[PDB]
Formats: sequence, structure tokens, C-alpha cells
Amino acid sequence: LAEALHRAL
Repeated sequence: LAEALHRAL
């Protein structure tokens, strides 16, 4: 999830 959020942002 941390990574998914990095990408999203």
C-alpha cells in the first residue's frame, strides 16, 4: 500500500 500511494501521488 505504501508503494501504491507513492505512485498515486
